[PDB]
Amino acid sequence: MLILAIISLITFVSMSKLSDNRAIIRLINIYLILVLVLDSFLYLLFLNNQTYTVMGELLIFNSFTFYIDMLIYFIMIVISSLYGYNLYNNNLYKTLFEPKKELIILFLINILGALLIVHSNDFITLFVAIELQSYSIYLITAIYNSSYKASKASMLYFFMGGILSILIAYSINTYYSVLNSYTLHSLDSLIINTLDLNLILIALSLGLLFKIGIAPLHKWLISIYENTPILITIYISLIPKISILSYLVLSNISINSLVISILAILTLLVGSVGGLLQIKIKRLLAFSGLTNAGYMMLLLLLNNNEFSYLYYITQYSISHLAIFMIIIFSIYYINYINNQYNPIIYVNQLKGLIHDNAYLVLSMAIVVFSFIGIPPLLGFFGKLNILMSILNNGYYFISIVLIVASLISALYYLYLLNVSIQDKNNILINSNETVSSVLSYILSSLIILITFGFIYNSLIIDIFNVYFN
Amino acid sequence: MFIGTIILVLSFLGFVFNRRNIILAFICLETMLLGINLILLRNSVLFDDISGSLFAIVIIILAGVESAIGLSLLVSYYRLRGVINSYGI
Amino acid sequence: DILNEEAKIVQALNNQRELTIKMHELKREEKDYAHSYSPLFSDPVPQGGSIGKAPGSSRE
Amino acid sequence: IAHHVDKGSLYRLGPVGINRLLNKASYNVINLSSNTRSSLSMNSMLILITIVSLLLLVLVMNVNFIIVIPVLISILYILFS
Amino acid sequence: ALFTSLVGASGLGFATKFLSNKIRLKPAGYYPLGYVFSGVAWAGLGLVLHNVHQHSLEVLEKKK
Amino acid sequence: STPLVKTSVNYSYGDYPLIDADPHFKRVVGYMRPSDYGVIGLATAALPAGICFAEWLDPVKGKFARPSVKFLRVATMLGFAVGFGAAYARSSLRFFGVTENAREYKKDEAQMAARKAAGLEPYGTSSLTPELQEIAAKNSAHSIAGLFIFPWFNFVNHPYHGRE
Amino acid sequence: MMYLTYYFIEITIFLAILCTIFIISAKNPMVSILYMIALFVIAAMYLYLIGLGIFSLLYIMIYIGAIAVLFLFIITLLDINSTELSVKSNIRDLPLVLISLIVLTISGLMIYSNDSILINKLLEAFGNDYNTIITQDWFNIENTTLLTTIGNVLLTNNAFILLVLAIVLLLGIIGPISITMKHK
Amino acid sequence: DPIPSGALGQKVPHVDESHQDLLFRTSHMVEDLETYDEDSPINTSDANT
Ligand SMILES: CCCCC/C=C/C/C=C\CCCCCCCC(=O)O[C@H](COC(=O)CCCCCCCCCCCCCCC)COP(=O)([O-])OCC[N+](C)(C)C
Repeated sequence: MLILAIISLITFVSMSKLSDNRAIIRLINIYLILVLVLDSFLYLLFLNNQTYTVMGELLIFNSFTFYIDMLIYFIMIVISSLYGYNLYNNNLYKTLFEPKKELIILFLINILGALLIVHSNDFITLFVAIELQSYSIYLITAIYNSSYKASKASMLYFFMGGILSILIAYSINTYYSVLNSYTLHSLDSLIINTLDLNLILIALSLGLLFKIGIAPLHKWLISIYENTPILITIYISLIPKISILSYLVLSNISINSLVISILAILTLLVGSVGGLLQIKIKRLLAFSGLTNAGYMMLLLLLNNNEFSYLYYITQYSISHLAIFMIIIFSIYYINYINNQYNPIIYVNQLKGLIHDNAYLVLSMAIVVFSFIGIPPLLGFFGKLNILMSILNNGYYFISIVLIVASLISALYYLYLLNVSIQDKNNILINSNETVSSVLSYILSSLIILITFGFIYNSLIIDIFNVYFN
Repeated sequence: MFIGTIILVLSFLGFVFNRRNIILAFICLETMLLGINLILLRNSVLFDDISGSLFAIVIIILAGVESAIGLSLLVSYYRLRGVINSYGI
Repeated sequence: DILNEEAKIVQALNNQRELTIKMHELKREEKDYAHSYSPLFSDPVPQGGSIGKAPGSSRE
Repeated sequence: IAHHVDKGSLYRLGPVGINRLLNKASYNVINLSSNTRSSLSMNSMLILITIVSLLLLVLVMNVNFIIVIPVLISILYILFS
Repeated sequence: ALFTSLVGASGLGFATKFLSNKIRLKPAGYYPLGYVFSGVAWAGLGLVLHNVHQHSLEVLEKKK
Repeated sequence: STPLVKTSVNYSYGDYPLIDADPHFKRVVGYMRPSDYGVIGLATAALPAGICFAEWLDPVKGKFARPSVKFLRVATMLGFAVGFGAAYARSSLRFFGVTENAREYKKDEAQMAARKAAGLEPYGTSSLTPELQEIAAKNSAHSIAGLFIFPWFNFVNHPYHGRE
Repeated sequence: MMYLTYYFIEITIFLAILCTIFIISAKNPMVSILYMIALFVIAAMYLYLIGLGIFSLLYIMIYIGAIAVLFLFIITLLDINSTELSVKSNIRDLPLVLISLIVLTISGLMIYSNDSILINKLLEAFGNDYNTIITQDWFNIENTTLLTTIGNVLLTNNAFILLVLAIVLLLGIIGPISITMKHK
Repeated sequence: DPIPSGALGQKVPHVDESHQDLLFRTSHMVEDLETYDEDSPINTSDANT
């Protein structure tokens, strides 16, 4: 369905005028929804954890990959709604949020690259998919080329991602030079015992992991996140992280790695502490993303990680979308617009948001407490599953460091809510324009999922037991 | 494999310790890819195996597309500033 | 009646414990090649290229 | 007891001491790349330094894991303090 | 119970409609037909989940 | 039409007997039920209906306006595409024995018996060599699992259908 | 003959080292691009020497004929500032350059070995003191060369890879237009 | 009116169009705390004109 949409969109957009942009996005939006609800039944193929090799063993399809594909579709639906629908109908919002002509095509191609990374069974598939996603993401970072910061960010992305792509390619070719193979399927317990692949496989892991920005190579990506337009930042800080992490979770090439243990510890410490002095909202959220990446990095040290990874990545994606949507919604109530690409920059600009929109601040409180991990919000159960996994496997010191990082990052999570519930002197009385019905419903659905999803926990585990065992 | 390895290492060092211009960074990227392909092709010959050569062909095509996109990004960056600084990024 | 109800609840809890241990063990059992990799082309043994097929290159 | 312990040592192993500690640590880590002008050059130097240091650290671990603990402590001290 | 699952999922839809009304700075009962639409949609999702779970239990039982 | 490689025999993909592990495109379409055609029609209607309903909820330009005919036409074509994809997947899953397949199992038995009476190969004669038939089968087998990502179909008359 | 012709590979290696140094040290970045072209001719020489003259021709066709041409086109149209290599700017790197050179080169030679002991890992790198015995057989009756085999596997065994590459090339068209053209 | 504090209670700037001055561009400052905005509508008035 995705390839078809890309071909049709290139043709249609070529024959369309710049004023049709939003309409076109709306079309693709509904198309994606339809694919999600009419093609869902294919989950049945994976009953009892049946695995299928496809395309002459280039691709692998199982229940894990099918779930990740559904999640990526859902994320694309949510993010494309933010371009297809106006928050308000006034002139300022036309200036703030207008989709570029080719942006939707770049999004769909990037999604294709991500889904191909997830399903990669051979290293040539992995490299082609990785370069597809990387090139698309550079172009997505650059497409708002009136912005000085965005163009500079795109250059930085191109060069750092190119160096890391080279590291990945070199890893794959060393693996080939040792084994005369391009597939991890040729690895057996006997082969792992017989040969030292650790340096090759960790080089591959690090090449992949630095591309989503773990420590100590975190600042460049955080800079890119700060300096992109906000509706671009929502997309580019989530999709690559999901695709790369899902591939590493499914590949299991770093089990009980000392190097990955040390880098995960460093990532948790850097992400928690380095978020403390941040005053810009996007930098704060980027450090939050770094800390949650460290949480998920811990699951690369053990087998049977699928339930805890899938739970964590799902609830994290939901929370990330919710917090960015809340920040976008709050733009209407701020006094000072910093620029047209990042209308809101500083956390302090949210001061007194409760007096302008109380239920927006309730949504913020729910999301922030989920990030902290208060039960019965989804974030608590994500962290609980991760702790169960790591303590079952003997990672005691890392569990203590996880607790400490959670406590530390709670401070900068609470910063948002703290300023948001203080008093402001001039508060809103009335306004004739209402924010869009569609986007408000989407945000509310995300909030409700975060709040009440725990009710389905045991049902979810029951289904998981029959599709993943 | 010596020539590929030396080319890759020296190109990487040139990229990292580049403090002169941005074109050197572009060139060092291209030549690191060349070194990787050389290593791969020698192993392909020594195994008499087509998989290495297939990957090398794909690497060449992807290097072409990456060059095109990188230079498009550079031109878009130039459009707003009219010049590239010796820190131009 | 209080004792009977509490015992029924404890029995259901022990059932859930048994089920959890069972699923834990089953997930760790190794699967057949057809179920884990390929259910139609189920032979792991490769054939290689067919052009210059040399009598004597096949080895079990 | 009330001033030197309850509002002295116990706040030091508490909100006041932790606040001061986190302030210095956060400042140090964010300023890890403070004075630099060209983000490209600095970030490239960081990836080279990371790769080389990881190689040397792992070589040390193969030798003797106890010897690497002080080195990791020193690296953390460099980064956060 | 399926009926209880449908009531609960429809209540989730009602909560979604209420929160969306509030976030738009509108009264609770602003467009009451939206409550019906939201409840029906979320009840549909709850029904799908219920049926999938029931099939999963059936499969677990048939391997005995 | 002699297989070059060993395949599994009557393997269980689900709770129903296997009819065809890699059914031909012609058979997948030919075995479609009226319910599958209802799915095709439903998607063909749903996409333009969705675009109009979305317009109603939150107009692109403040004042409601029915979407132009160019977008309705594109929506109709793409909706047909989604519907055909779903119908193809439903029929395919009947061929794998993942959903209920009694009508299809009987019809396949009759069709194979008739062809055997006629002396023909059960899966047709191919214009490809057996090696290319094997490569084609290994490209198309279970490709319906990738329906979200890409379309791929069995257009080759190969012998690797997983039966006796 | 023999003395020169035995060390042709070693000469290509030495020339490659020299060409890389000249790329990095060039005053004019156009001269740097020319030294990159020289390095690619040297790589084509090496590929011919190891039996891959078809890849020699492909590299000449694509990396010089297309990529280097685009490089020169861009540096001609664009205003580039560059500073010269100097002690004041670059002697500060020498310690890190030396440590990184040694560590990266040694590790890049060691990643190929399968010996448990690190010193043996490095020693295997310099362990080809022997000649390969080239032998004949008669099982290949077709005239199948490297290009033909690549076509055979790329279009049949790995057709999916070709189609995905088509998408990548589509990106190489659509993206440049998206960020270098201003619509309306 | 009270001076904004941050997540650790440290002093935090207040921002409006004052921070887009002439003497505060090219400021030496970490990107985390730098307030000059080269995309601000008052610094980008006549760009590419
Ligand atoms: C009518 C078509 C509608 C289907 C459209 C689905 C869109 C997915 C979009 C967004 C993802 C949201 C989370 C998906 C739910 C997981 C279902 C499942 O049970 O996950 C399991 C695997 O559990 C896991 O690993 C852990 C999942 C972690 C979930 C964490 C969030 C929990 C809170 C969610 C509360 C549920 C809300 C219900 C509202 C009444 C896979 O189940 P399955 O692969 O067999 O497919 C299901 C059959 N299906 C295709 C028909 C739907």
